[PDB]
This record gives sequence, C-alpha cells and structure tokens, in this order.
Amino acid sequence: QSDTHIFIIMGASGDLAKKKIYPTIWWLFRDGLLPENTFIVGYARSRLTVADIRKQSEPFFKATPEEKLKLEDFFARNSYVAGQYDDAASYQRLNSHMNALHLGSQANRLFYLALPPTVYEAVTKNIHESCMSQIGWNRIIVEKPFGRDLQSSDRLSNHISSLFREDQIYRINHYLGKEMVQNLMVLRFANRIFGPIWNRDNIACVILTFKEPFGTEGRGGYFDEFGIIRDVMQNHLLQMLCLVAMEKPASTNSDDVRDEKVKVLKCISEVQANNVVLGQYVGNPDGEGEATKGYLDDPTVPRGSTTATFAAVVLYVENERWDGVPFILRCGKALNERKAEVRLQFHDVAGDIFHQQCKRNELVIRVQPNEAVYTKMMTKKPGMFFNPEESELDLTYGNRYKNVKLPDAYERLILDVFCGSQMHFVRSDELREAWRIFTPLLHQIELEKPKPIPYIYGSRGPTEADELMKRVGFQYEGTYKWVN
Amino acid sequence: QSDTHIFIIMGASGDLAKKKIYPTIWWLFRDGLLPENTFIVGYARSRLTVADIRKQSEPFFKATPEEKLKLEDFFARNSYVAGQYDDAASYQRLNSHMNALHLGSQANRLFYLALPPTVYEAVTKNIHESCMSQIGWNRIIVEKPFGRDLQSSDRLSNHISSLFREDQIYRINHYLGKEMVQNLMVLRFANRIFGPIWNRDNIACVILTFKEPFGTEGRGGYFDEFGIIRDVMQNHLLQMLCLVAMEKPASTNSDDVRDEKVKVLKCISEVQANNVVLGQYVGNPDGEGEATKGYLDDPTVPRGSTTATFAAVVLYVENERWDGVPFILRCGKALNERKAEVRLQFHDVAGDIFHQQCKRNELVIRVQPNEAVYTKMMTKKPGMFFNPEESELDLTYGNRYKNVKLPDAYERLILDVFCGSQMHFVRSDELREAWRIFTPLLHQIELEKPKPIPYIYGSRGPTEADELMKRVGFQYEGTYKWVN
Amino acid sequence: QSDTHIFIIMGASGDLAKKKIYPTIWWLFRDGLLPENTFIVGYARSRLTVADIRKQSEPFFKATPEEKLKLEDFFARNSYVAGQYDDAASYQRLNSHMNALHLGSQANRLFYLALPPTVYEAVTKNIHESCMSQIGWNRIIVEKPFGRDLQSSDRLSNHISSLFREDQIYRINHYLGKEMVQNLMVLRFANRIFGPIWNRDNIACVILTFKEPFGTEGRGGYFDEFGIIRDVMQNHLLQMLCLVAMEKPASTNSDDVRDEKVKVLKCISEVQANNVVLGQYVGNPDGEGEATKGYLDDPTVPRGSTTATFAAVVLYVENERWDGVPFILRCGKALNERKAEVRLQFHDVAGDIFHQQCKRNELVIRVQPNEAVYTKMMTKKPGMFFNPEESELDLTYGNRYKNVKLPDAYERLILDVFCGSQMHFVRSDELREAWRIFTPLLHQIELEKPKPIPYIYGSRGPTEADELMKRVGFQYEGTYKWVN
Amino acid sequence: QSDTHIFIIMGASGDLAKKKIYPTIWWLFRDGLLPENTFIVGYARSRLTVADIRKQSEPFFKATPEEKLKLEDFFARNSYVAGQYDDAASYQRLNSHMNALHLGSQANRLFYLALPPTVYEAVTKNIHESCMSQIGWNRIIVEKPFGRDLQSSDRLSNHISSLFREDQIYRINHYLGKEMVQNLMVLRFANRIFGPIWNRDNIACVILTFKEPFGTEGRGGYFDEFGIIRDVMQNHLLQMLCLVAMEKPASTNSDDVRDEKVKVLKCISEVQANNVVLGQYVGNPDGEGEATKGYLDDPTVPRGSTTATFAAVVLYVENERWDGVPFILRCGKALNERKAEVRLQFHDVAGDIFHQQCKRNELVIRVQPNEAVYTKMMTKKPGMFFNPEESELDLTYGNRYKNVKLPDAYERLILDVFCGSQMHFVRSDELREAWRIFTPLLHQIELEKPKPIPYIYGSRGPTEADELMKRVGFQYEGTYKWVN
Ligand SMILES: NC(=O)c1ccc[n+]([C@@H]2O[C@H](COP(=O)([O-])OP(=O)(O)OC[C@H]3O[C@@H](n4cnc5c(N)ncnc54)[C@H](OP(=O)(O)O)[C@@H]3O)[C@@H](O)[C@H]2O)c1
Ligand SMILES: NC(=O)c1ccc[n+]([C@@H]2O[C@H](COP(=O)([O-])OP(=O)(O)OC[C@H]3O[C@@H](n4cnc5c(N)ncnc54)[C@H](OP(=O)(O)O)[C@@H]3O)[C@@H](O)[C@H]2O)c1
Ligand SMILES: O=P(O)(O)OC[C@H]1O[C@@H](O)[C@H](O)[C@@H](O)[C@@H]1O
Repeated sequence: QSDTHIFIIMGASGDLAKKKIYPTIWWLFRDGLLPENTFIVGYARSRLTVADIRKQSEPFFKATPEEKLKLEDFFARNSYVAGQYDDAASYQRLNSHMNALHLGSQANRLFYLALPPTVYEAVTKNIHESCMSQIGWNRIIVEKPFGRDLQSSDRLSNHISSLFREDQIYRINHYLGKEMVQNLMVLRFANRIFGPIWNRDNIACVILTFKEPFGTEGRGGYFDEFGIIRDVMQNHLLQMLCLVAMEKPASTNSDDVRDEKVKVLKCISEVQANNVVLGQYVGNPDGEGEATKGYLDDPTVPRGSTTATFAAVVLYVENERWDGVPFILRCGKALNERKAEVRLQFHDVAGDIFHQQCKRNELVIRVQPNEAVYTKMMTKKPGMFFNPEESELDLTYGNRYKNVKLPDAYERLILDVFCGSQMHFVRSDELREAWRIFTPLLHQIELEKPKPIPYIYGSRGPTEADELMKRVGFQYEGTYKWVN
Repeated sequence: QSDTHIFIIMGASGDLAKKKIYPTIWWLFRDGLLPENTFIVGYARSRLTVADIRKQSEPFFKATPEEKLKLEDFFARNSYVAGQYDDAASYQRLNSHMNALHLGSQANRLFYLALPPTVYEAVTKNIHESCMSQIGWNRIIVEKPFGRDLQSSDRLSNHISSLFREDQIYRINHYLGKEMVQNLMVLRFANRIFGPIWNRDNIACVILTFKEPFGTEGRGGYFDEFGIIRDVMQNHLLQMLCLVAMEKPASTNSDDVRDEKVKVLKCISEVQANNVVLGQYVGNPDGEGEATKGYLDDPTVPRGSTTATFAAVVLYVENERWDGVPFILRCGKALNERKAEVRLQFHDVAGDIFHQQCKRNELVIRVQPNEAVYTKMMTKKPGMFFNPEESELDLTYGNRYKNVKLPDAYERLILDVFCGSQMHFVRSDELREAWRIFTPLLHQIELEKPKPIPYIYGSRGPTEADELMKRVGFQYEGTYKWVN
Repeated sequence: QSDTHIFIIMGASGDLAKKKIYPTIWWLFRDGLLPENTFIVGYARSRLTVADIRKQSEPFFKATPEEKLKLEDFFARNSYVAGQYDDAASYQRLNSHMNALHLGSQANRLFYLALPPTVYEAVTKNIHESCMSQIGWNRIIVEKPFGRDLQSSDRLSNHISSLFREDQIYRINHYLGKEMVQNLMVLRFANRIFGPIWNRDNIACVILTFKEPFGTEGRGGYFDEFGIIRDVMQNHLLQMLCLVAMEKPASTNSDDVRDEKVKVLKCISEVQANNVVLGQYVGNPDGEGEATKGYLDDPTVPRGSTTATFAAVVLYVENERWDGVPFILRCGKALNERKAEVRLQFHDVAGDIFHQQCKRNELVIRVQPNEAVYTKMMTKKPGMFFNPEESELDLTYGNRYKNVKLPDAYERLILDVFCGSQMHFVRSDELREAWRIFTPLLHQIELEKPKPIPYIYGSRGPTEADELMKRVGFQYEGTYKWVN
Repeated sequence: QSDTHIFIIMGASGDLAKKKIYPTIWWLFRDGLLPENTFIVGYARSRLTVADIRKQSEPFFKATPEEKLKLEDFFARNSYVAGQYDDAASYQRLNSHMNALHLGSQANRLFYLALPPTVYEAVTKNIHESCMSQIGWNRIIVEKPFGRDLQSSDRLSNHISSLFREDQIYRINHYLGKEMVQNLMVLRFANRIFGPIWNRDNIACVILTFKEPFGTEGRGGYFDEFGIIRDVMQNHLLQMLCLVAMEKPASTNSDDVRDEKVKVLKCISEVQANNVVLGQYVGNPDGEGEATKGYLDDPTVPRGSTTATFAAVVLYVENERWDGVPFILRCGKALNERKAEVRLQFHDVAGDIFHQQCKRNELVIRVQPNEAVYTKMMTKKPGMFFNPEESELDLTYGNRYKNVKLPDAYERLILDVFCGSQMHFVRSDELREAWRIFTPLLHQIELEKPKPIPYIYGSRGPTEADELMKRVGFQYEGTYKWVN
C-alpha cells in the first residue's frame, strides 16, 4: 500500500512558485520519484484556475513533445484554491476542498510556503490551527530569509517552533540540496585519504567563495534592505562551513549530522569589525549593457546607501580540530564570474627539501558551475625537469559522469521532504547560532554606516579583501596554470 | 668553459647497444642536453667502422629529414675502435685514440658496460688499470643482472667496489629512470595530503604489479637460467618498494635518498617458502600464433624445467611505519596485459556509517603505460542516489600534458650520469640487502624443484596468487567500473 | 543577597539517609560551603523528631568536641515532618511547614529521594503536584537503581521526565562524584600528552576493574534480584567507560559533556552472550568467618540460585576513535581486594627493536583506594644493564597532596546540586543507552538460567574470565613487580 | 675460552687518570664485570711505579676494609711503563713489556688516552705504527676536547681516522654514559605513550638545561681559552639534543643509532648571532668564600676578558618532525644550582575549554642530580575545587630503585668498549656537524669581542636569556609549586 501524498504551494501565483517550485515538482513527477497517489493544490490571493497557473508555468517546465500525456496527467493531479493569508474561512474552504480527494485524510500532508516573510506568522498559525492532518504526517516548508538579525529571527523561530516540532519544520537552504554540498559529507567521512588530514595540524586556512557576474539588475530594493552578508554569507557560506568543519556523526541520521553542525557553529566567536571588508560596485565606464551602471544607478536604491555588494569575513572555530585556522568567507555580487567554491589551503610541508619551490596544497570542491573535486597537488615537472610544479588530481562531473543528469537542488530537497530525510535542512539551534555570529557586525554596520571600498563592476572586488586574505595567513601566488 | 664529455660503449656492436644506447644518446644530443664538447667512442670485439654502426643504428634512431644535418654532426662526433675484453693492448689503444681528441686529457670519461655479466670483472679491472683520466671525473656504468644469488652477486659487487668509489658506480635499473617512479618522491614529499596518511595506521597492504602480455618467444634459455624472481622482483619491484616505503630524506641529495632506501631494505626479513606463488605458462588451445605455445613448447628451453614465469610474494618491512602491512609483489610474463602499477590499499574507514557500502581506498600510480595518478576514492553517486560509489581523482599524463613528451628512461638516466646525480642508481649495500631477502628462497627452489601452478597463456596467472592475496589481507571486490 | 536554600530529605528515617546523606550535609555545612540561609527538612513515615534523627545520626558524623557549637547550629537549622509517601495531606503539611521559615517562599527548594524504587512514582507525582516553589528553583534527586531492564527503567524515566525538566532531574551515580572519575576529563582534554594517543590507533584494549573483598555478607536477598551486572556494570563501569571514551566537549557546560557521553553510548553494540563470563562464589574451606560461606550458604538467598557475583564483559564502541578496541568491564564481589581501576593497555610499539623485551604500556587511573594515576612505562634497567624493564610514572594522592583531605563523593555531588552544575549526573537518554546495551543479555540470562563458573571465596574469580581477556586482545604477563 | 684483555691508560700519572680512570676500572674489576684474563698497563713520562700509582689513587678508590684481597689482586694485575709520547723506542719497549704477559699475543689490547689534545696526533701515530695487536682487536679511546672550531677539530679527526677505522675509535662524551641520557632511547622508542606526541605537531619548544653552582674556581686559564660554548654546549647539550630528536633506528646496532643522530645533526642550520645571550659572572658582594669573587677576580684569567660563562642558544631542526620548534640550549657556570635537565614544553591544548587555566605540559627528564622522569601535567585541583592545576607523573630513582646503585658513566663506557658496543660514542661526521653548527658564531664572537651581560655570582644568569626564551615561544609561568 502506497500512502497518498499531497503537495501544497503557498503563493502559487508568486514569482518563486511559478519559477522554481512547479517546474521542480513537474520534473520530479516526470521521473516517477513521487508516490503513486500524489495530488497538488495551489493557494494564493489571485483568483486563478489550474489553466491559468498552467499557462503561466509551462515555459519554465522545459517540456518536450514526448511528455504531453504525462503533462495532462500532472495537471489532472493539480488543483488551485483562492483565499487570503489571514482569513481563516479561506483555510476551512481549503481543508474542505483538501479532503475531497482520493484517500484525502490518510494522506501525508505537505505545505510549501513561497510567501514573503511578513506573513509567515499568520500563515503558519492558520495552518497549525486548521490544516493539520489527523492520520498522516504534516511537514511545513519555510523559505529564506529568516528574519533580519538575532532577535528578529529568534522571534520568528520561536513562533514557528511553538507551533510545529523540529521534525515537521523544513527550513530551505537550496545550496544544501546541491550535488557537491552533499558530496562534501561522503568525501569527508567515507575516505581515509581525507580523514587524518582534516584538522588544524594540516589545514592553513579555509576559503568559501561565492561569486556572481551580475548585480542587483534593477531589483535593488530588497538587496538594499538586506545586504550581501544577510543574503549569502549568513546561510550559504555558513552551511558550507558547517559541512566542512563538522565532526564525524554517529551515523547518517539527520539528527546526528545536525547535532555535529550546531556543535561546530557553537564554537565560533563573534565577528570583529576589523576582519570585515565591504564593497559597493559602481558602473564600469567601458562596460556593456548593464555593466555601465553601478549600484547607485539602480533607481530601486535610496540615495546615499552604504549597503555592500561584497564581503570577505574571517571566522574562527575555537575547538580542538579547528583552533587558529581562519575561515575566509568571501562573497560578492557584480563580480567577474559565477563560482561557488570550497577551498582548503593546506599548510606548507614540514622540512621543505625542494628549496622553497613547493607550494600549499589546495583541495578545491567547486559546487557550481562544472561540479568537480580537484586537489592542487605537487607533482614533478614532466620531461627533462626535476623541480615540482602545481598539478591537480581532478574528478569532474561532466567528463566522468556525462550520461547522468545532476538534478536541480529543489528536486532533491523536495524528494528528501517526501522521504522524511531532514539531514539537509536548517535547525532552529543552528539558525540561532548562525544569526548570533553575525548580529553584532550587522548592528554595528547599520548604526555606523561605514563607506564600502568602491570596486568597478565586473572586477574582482576591492583589493582590501585580498589584503585581508594575505593578512589572515592565506597565500596567493598566481602561478597555477591549468588547461582543460 | 664547458668540460669535454666522452660517452663510452663497451660492446658497441651488441644488441642492447644498437637497440637502446645509441638511439638514447642520439636523442640526448638532438635536444642539446649533452655538453657541447661531446665525443663518443665505440668498443667491441667485432672489427666495424663508424659507417657500419651508423647503418645498424639508423632504424632505431627515429630520424626525420629535417634532422639530417644534426645526424651528420652526431656521427662526426662518433668513433669506433675494436679490441678484446681481456687484452690490455686494446685498452691502451683506446686510451691513445681518446687522447687524440679535442682536449682528451681534461675530457671527462664516461663508461657504459653493455656486456654479458661474465666479463664484468675483466672489463672493470682493465678499465681501472688503463682507462682512467688523471684530471676529470670518471664514472662507469654496469648493467643488469647483478649476480645470481647473495654470494655470487656479492663477489662481483666487492670486486667492482674495490676498484671504483661509490660515486663512480652507476648500476642501471632503468625503472628508476621512468617518469612515474621518479615522480613518486614528489608525490609524497611535496604534498601534505599524502604525508600524514603514509603509514601502517592507514595502509592495509601495498601491491606492486608488473605484467607482460607476451612470453619469451625463443629467448627462453636466459629466462630458464634466471627466473622471473631474479629477473624483475629483485630489482624493479624491490626498488619501487624502496621508494614507496622510504622515509623522508634530509635533502634531495642522492646519498640521503639511498640511505633511507637501504634503511628500509634492512628492515625486511628473508622470504618464507609459504608466501610464494609460482606459475609456468602453457599454450592456449584457442590462442593466436605465439599464444598457442607454452613455456615447455620452446626448443631452446631444456626439457622438464620447473622455472616459473610468474611470482606473487609477500614482503614485510618491520619498522615503526610499515609494521604488519604486507607488500604483495605480483609479477608475471605471458599475462593478459602490460602494466607497471603501484597500488596502496588503505584500511577500512573506522566506524563505517554508510552500512558497509564503502570500500578500501587505493592510491594507484601506474608507471606504464598511460602514466596517471588516480586515488580510488568513495564519492556520492551522482543523481537521485545517496549511497557512495567508487570513483577516482585522476591526473593523467596525456590528457593534461599532451604537448609534453615524456622521455625514455635511458635518456634521463644517462643525463643524470652526465650531471653527476646518483639518486636513481643502485648502491652496493641495498643490492646486498635485496639479494639477502631473496637468496634463501632461490636456493630452496633450485634444490627442491617445486611444481609451479600451470596457467594458460594470456590468462591472469595462477589463482593461487589471488588466494594468497586474499589470505594476507588484500581485498578485491571487482565492482570498480571505470569509463574514460 | 544570599537566597534561601532548603534541603528536603525523603525517607529521613531511612538507612541510606542516616548513614550517608545527613553526615554529608553536616560535613558540607561544617566547612561553610552551603548558603548562609540554608535549612534542612526531614520526611519519612516514622514519627521521629529532630532529636531522634540527631541521636541516630551522631555516630556517622565523625564529629569532634570542638565542633559542638557548629553541630548545635546545624541541628537548630534541622527539622522533621512525619507523613506518607502517597497521602497528599502530608505533602501540603510539609509545604506549609517549609513555607513557615525565613524567606520560606523565595527559598530554593532541593529534594533528596532516599527511598526504595517502588515509591518513586508516588513521591515524584506528589512533589510535583504540591511541593514546588513559585519563585526559586526546584531540583529533585533520584537514586540507584533505575529499573531492572530497558522497559522497567524507561517507564520510570518517562514518568520522571513527564513531570520535571532535564535541568531539575538530578540522577545520582556516586561514582561520578569520585575524585579520579571527574579527574578523567582533566586528564583527557587538558593534557597534550594524553590527547593524540587516546584512540584506537594506540590503544589495544580497555579494562575497567571493580573488585570487592567481601561477598553479599547476609543481604543476598537484595543482590539476588539484581545481579552484579545490573548492580555495577550498567551504571558505574559504564559511566567510567563513557568518561574514558567521550569526545572533547565544546565547553565545560553540563549539556555538552552529557551530549558527548550519550553520543559515545550510542556507538556501543548490544552485548553478545559469547563475551560474558559469569561467576558465583563458593565458600572457602579454610577461610575466616565470612569467607567460609558461599553465595548459596546464605539463608535469604533463594535455593538453587544461579546469580553471578562476578562478570567480565567485552564492549565495542563502533566509531572512528574506538573501532575494534575491546572494552572489558571486569567486576566481581567476594574477590581478593577492593579496587576500582581504569586500565588502558596500549598496542605493541611498532617495529620493536628491543628483541621482544618490551611489553604493552598501560595507563592506569585507580579510582579507589589510594587515588593514583600511573603509566606502566618501559624504562632502561637501572644499573649495569641495557635491557628495559617495566616501570611506572606514578602520581599518588597521599604522597603529593597529603595535607589536603579527599572528600566523599556525596559531598561534592550535593554541592554540585546546590550550585546547579549538572555535569556529573546521568541523563535520561544515557540511561536508555546503558540499558539497551545490556537488556537482551540480562533477559537471555534470566530465561536460560546459565551456570556461573564457581570460584573460591577470596580468589580472583573464574579463570575463564582470564581466557576471555587474553582471547579479546589483552596480554597479561605477570612480570610487573612494584615496590612502594 | 675467555680471551685476554689489556687495559692501557696513557698518561696514567695525569690528573684525570688518577681521579677517574683508575677508580673506574677498579670498580669494574671489583664486580667481576671484566674478563678473568684482564691486565692493566700504565704509561706516562713520570717515573712512577705500581706502588706509587697505588698510593696516589687509593683515596679515590673509596675502598672498604672488606676488600683488601681484591685490591692486592687488582694491583697484582697492574703495571706501569715509563717513556715519552714522541720517542718510538718507548713504544717498542711498551710493546715488549705488554706482550710479556700471559697470552700477551692473542690479548685484546684496549687503549685509553688521558692526555692533553696537543699530543693526540703524535700518540696516535706512534701507537698505530708500533703498538697494534695482530690477533685480537684494538680499540683507541680519546677524550674531550676535540679541537676549538670546525677546521681544528677536522684536522685531528682526519688524522685519527686516517690511522684507525671507525669501529676502533671510541670518542668519549661521559654524559652519553649517564643513566638518563641512555634511558632517553628507551623512553622514546619503547613506549607508545611518548612516540606519537614526539613531533612538532605537539611540542612547542625544547629546553636542555645545564647549570653549575660553582665558577671556574681558580682554573680560569683553561676556561678562558674555550668558553662555555666549547665547554658544554658544543658536546653535552648538543648530543642530548641529537638523542632526543633522533628518528627511530632500524635496529639497536651502534651504526643505526649513530646514523640517526648524524641525520638529525644534518638538519640544523648555523647559529645566528641574534639568538645568543652571553653572560660573564661577577662577584656577589655578600657571598661566601668563592662567591665573593667574579670571573674577572681570578689572577690567571687575562685582564679584560670577555669570555662568557653562560649561554642561551636557540636551535632549529629543519626536518619533517621538528620544523619550527625552537631548541633552547641554556647552560652556565656559577649559577644557582647543579642540574642537567631535558625539558620538552608541549603546545597549548587546542580548543581549551577550561578558560585559560590550563598550562603547557612539560615532559621533564632530570639527568642529574636525583635522576627522575616527570611530566608536568594538568590535573584537577583536589577537594572542593574544579579548576585544573599543575602536577606531575613522577618516577624518581631513589624512591623506586633505592637499593640499586647507579654506576658512574665511565664504568659503563669502559664496559661498552670492552663488549664492543659503540652506541654511546661520537662519530667523526657527528663531530663535523656539531662543529659546523657553532663555528661561525664562535668566529664572530672571537673577532668582534662582545660584552656579555654581567650577572652576580649565584644568580640565574642574565635576564636577557629569559627574554630570548620568552620571545622564541617558551612560556614561563612560575606558578608550578612542588612539594616532596
Ligand atoms: N634488452 C636487452 O637486451 C637488455 C636489457 C637490459 C639489460 N641487458 C644487459 O646488457 C648487456 C648487453 O648484452 P646484450 O643484451 O646486448 O646481449 P649480447 O648481444 O649477447 O652481448 C652484447 C655484446 O657483448 C659481446 N658478447 C656477447 N657474448 C659474449 C661473451 N661470452 N663473451 C664476451 N663478449 C660477449 C658481444 O660483443 P661482439 O659483438 O664484439 O662480439 C656482443 O655484441 C647484457 O649483459 C644484458 O644482460 C640487456
Ligand atoms: N677532570 C678533568 O680534568 C677532565 C675531564 C674530562 C676530560 N679531560 C681531558 O682529559 C685529558 C687528561 O688531562 P688532565 O685533565 O689529566 O690534565 P693534565 O694533568 O695536565 O694531563 C695529564 C697528563 O698530561 C701530561 N702532560 C702534562 N703537560 C703536558 C704537556 N705540555 N705536553 C704533553 N703532556 C703533558 C702529563 O704527563 P706526565 O705526568 O707523565 O708528565 C699528565 O700526566 C685532557 O685532555 C682533558 O681535557 C679532563
Ligand atoms: O656533571 P659532570 O659530570 O661533573 O660534568 C661537568 C663538567 O663537564 C665537562 O665537560 C666540562 O668540561 C666541565 O667544565 C664540567 O664541570
């Protein structure tokens, strides 16, 4: 017997919903990864029907002629109900239409909240008081952002946790659903090559890079509200840091992994204001199209704003394994390229017998694009040479696994929610630690309004970040020559 | 000022000379790697000329029409003198011919002995008493084999050492001149990734593989005399074992490296008779041409001989780093392929959290063919899967350094002799140790005449070697699937 | 301001109360370690008075004539109330009495349940329903034993946890109050000489020894119900194992330490019945007094009882640090001495160059008697010798800290309860793991009624225990000679 | 058959001879450690007899009334021969006299050189040309000092080595004869508790302490020539450093240990002049006897002498195990006490959770006086405390082996020479490295004549040495309180 499963999309008319969630679940249904008895009901304020959302989301489905029959099946399993985000009567109407399905009750309920944070409290309280299943399990899915600082996020976290247990809250951080972020755990805890060397005795510094080649591109209101720190460094870089620095769990269970992650987070001290470089981008006079406009050009930006579009922050995990090793979290929009990269720079080899010609090893795990694990090792120079040179032991997903499709992060996250695996989600304690690490710095920046170092659009950011990276021990040589 | 260097070929008419030496030195001179004032004198019993050896060695030079001018320069710097290996008059004739050359006096003689071992004593004593330069450095080069057992090799080694200083003997083991064998030092002494894990605490067993897809093909008299053990295991496999198991040298100097190599050799006990698997090949019923004949189907092989064409022997290096870890030296002619491979099977990951789906990691360093370093590591299965699968971090010479021509071993060895580097050459004491481990086993086999396990030509050798591999610790699963 | 503290003792007329708790609180008050406004309330079914319990507990105070004034103050701060363990009226009578003090409302109430396990239900429920302070904190204290198996302990733990939070439940395991047992953490996580070597890579086996030189001596009825396993191995030896094998906590907070302990408990597999040696003592024919009778020679012991007074059980902690290392928990009553010992036998030194004259090093931390930490180390033989003998690096409390007094465990435990430090107390999940490790073994023993190996009173128990110890990896030599 | 052995003491009338070598050989013969065919021949310029040497060396024998008969036996096996150190005729006369003894031809001759270094060249030349046994082995024993700098030591070492083989030259460093110095090898290579932590990953700095409570005491003419560096630092402290830092030998043979020691020597760079603190003691104005006079208050010391009687020198071993760890060699005469001590200060425990109360562990080995090995550990404060404090795991020889008399170093050195064990003797290459480490510093000090920091007699030397120790990483706290 296959239990009935139901997927609910809040704000089904929303941008995020029609842009990512509906294509994600359609792709998952195309591969048959959901249980056989799966229904989908949309919910928003807009008075739409299944046909309206269908024609709105079809261009994002990436469908081909071979899958019409499955497409009409999928939209025969879809539904929509209109209502408000605070009127209960809409929620009893939704529940009445909700039970009117096959097996509708024993069904395992599942809610996705693709809504602005300003309505999270009301939506979650109404779902708790009205849309709770009596037989199957109920799992609610919240979305980034989670508050603005320690207290603002803490009040929301306590409001949600007071309503649902920790096994029913699924905080989405879609980089945790990436292929390489998951592969971090298997590389760390399934290989003896990477076991003894994963400590402060060998690792000089850890660099987690996040770059984007475009700016806010005319949508500067929300970025002005938040900043690059709150957007990326608080969640994406910090989860990659937790996966990198976590201790070996007792098992592969979600609770053990999240306990290790929160234990690692608890060992991080406050972010000092002398370890942070902020940058804001201005238009490139020789750029193309959007490259000629800066962050002060976007009208969606109040005049004279100090919001930074780049940041390089050092974190220290004070524990027996990571004491003294800097964790350089450098992220920034409007940079020269797109790259999510985990770079562990190892210490110099003890007793260099190669006359200072050797350089630091760098295990690099590029999350996106071109998923690949390569360790920058020192091999002997091929030919009639004896001095060593930097090479790599490369494993690229795209040259070794061409015939397999690395799925989208949302697909895997939703599949994990369906299967009950909560390993790749943010816990309340982990969120509290993540917010308390950065809250003093955010408050200091908000109250003081510093001047971020200007950096031209499309450049590699302010040089002050590079000065910081050199200062905190990271060594950059620029002698690494790589050819595909 | 560049000192004159003279290359000397004993037995210049020999097969080894015309097939490997003259092409090697021609390639070295073609790239300008030899000193500008370089002359070459040939010596053998046959009364030949420069033109005769020229036309004999032309098919092996791999010459090109644009290289013709350099070819005539090369053969203008060549000369030939005939004589006897026992008559001194020929030796002072050669010396006088040398003195009639560009500053012969201050010239740096360099001797090569491409002769059968039966004349090494006489040739070396005559060279010492008649052919020594009074100004520049003098170095001789002796060739495999080095005796037959401990005492037979010891007498020759003492005779040579009593005549020449250890900075003058250059014992050729051309597998030391291979690209990957020399790289072994860089891989482990220039990387912090391979340092902490290079011990008995992480390595379960070490396998050194040497395979040949072909048999002896009418040259079976010498192989019947020797046996695969003293052919390949005493020198090639054992030197790869020394380089794998050596300690970190104080410097890249030759003497230091040879010191740790002999130190590691001194920690190996002699071979027990219960750790040896021996095989003799018989023709394949459905073979092709040469494959239809066995080792006993060769007319020059004496009838009813028990000489084996395959050997898998387990060695133990009882020291603080290699105590208890087997060193399975598996070699065999008439096997299914050609491969020189160094395989380190690491221990099972402690506290397996992936439900025994992980398998032992293996750093594999394939010397030839298709030089490549790949660590068989456990990565997460790409796509909608969570169990790990075997993969590799691959660095291949040919896909990364396709424009770089990896030279022949003899080229690099002769260049090392010219440059005075003795790092990749056999010193007397590690030769004595290497013969010490294997001599009792060779004597026991010679006296007892065991029966080697018959294995079909072109097969993977006897299954008893695989049984030994399982018995001593090595784990084989056969689930590794690799695509280029 | 010093808040009022009230120490309420259930079963004030009890044996354990009068012989251990009243002397403990009197000693704590005599040294001035209690808050100034501290009062003690007695409670039991007996209609005793303050003077009655006073004269009953004088002989166990070890009081002195010069302390008469402080003793009079102590008993001026004492009180007693008679009542029932299930009648609520007595509970609000105690509440009204306790409130009728100085600050008898803002007081910090502290309860000790020195009662048989059969009344924990009623006492806990009545205390929760009637005897809570609305201003100060309220902490309850429970005592060994905790059930008989997994389910019996689970029901009691769930009932207690359903009424009190984990910061208000204080589970007493007086071996956690021992000096060496708490010093284990400082040995492990504060010294760099015991950190790198505290893993499976250097430890051959782990032995925790518990010995008593006397049998049940006339109380065999109580011991027959439980057995030595449930008496010692489930709590004392197992918590010693947890403190030995625990990973380094994030901080010295109680929650971190208990989380590490329960994490280590989660990694222990269930006890197989092939690693248990049960023993029942038989009367020594030439003993003195009590030694002439066996376990079956006691009137209150049921006839034909196969209860074991000795046990040696091997535990395996399947994790990264303790994979494969056996954990022999050897306990036994009527043995040859009284001794609680933590013995860590290290592996043989790899690459032994002393001609097998060396033996395994042993880290010993003797909890009692004569608290001492010594490492059975290999030093060179003093005098005109070159071979090593087995010696020790001894730190003995009594020769180094003679002038300081070693306090009783209950004293420091009660002081920790007063200070709110819950570091050395058992958590509920720790009980669940400690009981699930042993429950199938105890159930199978109870069902099958096996036959314990008889051993003479005053001997060292069955020799099958020694056979098991040598089988699982422990090497006993008997060559260790020690002189005081 | 017991081969005859002959003990020859060159300069038998010398100060060192009658103070140390005659009582040493007498003690060795008293205990029957010598072969029963043992004879002793003296030689010097003085025209003394057996009775004269007897009456001169009796007070230093420490004889007792019960061993006269042993004294008459010993002096019946004693003989004296007069002659010169450059006249051959005396040497053939000695050869004739010493052959004219039982088995005076197969006897194993063994020579001791208790002579000033100015005559070593002539004495070794004559003894090689005239007094060599043609049947039994011959071993020559030399004494400190070995030259004054690199070239002065090299010339004498080459002269000695050009006449005798390395298995016959026995260079005396009587500290290598000390109990603790030899025991260092058993500490390191026979214990699993001191092996893993014996590297740069756990050791912060190394201090080798040598202190003397008395000045030059009227022998300033000899000490002015050399200085404290050449006196103790070049040999005693540095050989202790070599034996502490050495890699584990392949076997307990002498050549393996000596090779490891010279390998460690080869990894040390020349001594820079910015890490050397020199001190010259001056008279304490309130001293007693010799404490009231300084090094300038001794008539035989040349006026205006800048020779240093104290030195703290920082050494680095650039190898895989000791990279970055400073080696502080702090030695000085006229200090506050007498002490030879090996102190290894370990790094701070990473991720300290005890709020900076922990301090660096210090493995301390006191060579003399009161031989003891103790590791300064951090244990919990006994009693009603929870903070850790400094303690030690103490093994003191005098409390554990009080009935075992630790023999003099010269006794064991002579017994080693008799037995052929050359483990504890200095090699020529060892001397070369030891001298090239310090030679540039000594030459610079001689050429520029610095001014050492004055320090009063009986003090702990200049405070600049303490400043240097603090700067190079050593953390002195002064809070370590020890009670016997
Ligand atoms: N692939 C290889 O052949 C190979 C590989 C590695 C090592 N080696 C070693 O290198 C050496 C080169 O010899 P080879 O392989 O080229 O075989 P080879 O042709 O039989 O010997 C080479 C030359 O040595 C002379 N020679 C042969 N037999 C002799 C004998 N009984 N007495 C005196 N001189 C004799 C001959 O000089 P003349 O022509 O003037 O008469 C012959 O031309 C051999 O020792 C071989 O073991 C060979
Ligand atoms: N406690 C120590 O003094 C001590 C400790 C360790 C090492 N050493 C070393 O051991 C060696 C023994 O010397 P020592 O301490 O006993 O002092 P020493 O008395 O001056 O030298 C002992 C012998 O040296 C001879 N001698 C004296 N002056 C000489 C000169 N100009 N030329 C040649 N020979 C001369 C004398 O031979 P005659 O009596 O026959 O004339 C005397 O017997 C010295 O090199 C010293 O560095 C000494
Ligand atoms: O501790 P010991 O054995 O007395 O060593 C001290 C002596 O050792 C010698 O090497 C020095 O030359 C002397 O100056 C010093 O007094």
